[PDB]
Amino acid sequence: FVGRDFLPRGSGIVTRRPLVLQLVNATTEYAEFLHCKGKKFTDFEEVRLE
Amino acid sequence: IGVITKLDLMDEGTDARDVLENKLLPLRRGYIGVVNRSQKDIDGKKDITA
Repeated sequence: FVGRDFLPRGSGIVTRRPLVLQLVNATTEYAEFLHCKGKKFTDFEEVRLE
Repeated sequence: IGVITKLDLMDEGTDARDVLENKLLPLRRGYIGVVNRSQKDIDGKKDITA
């Protein structure tokens, strides 16, 4: 629905927990975390992996 | 007796090896895997031999 592949699934139970996605309209498209304060991600693959 | 049926209809990339070999779910006697008849086979009236 988003349009990019960044959320896991698989055999057995893999899709377990949704993401806390707080979308904020801003100029630069990037991402930041609660447990990664001070570091900014721009790729959703990096978001998925961490 | 726990039976996992229609084993020819599994997801691509998956296998029921650890499920049927009493490894994913610990059971005293384990599982027996059979393949039952789908709706096409129901319509085709598949006999015991085939």
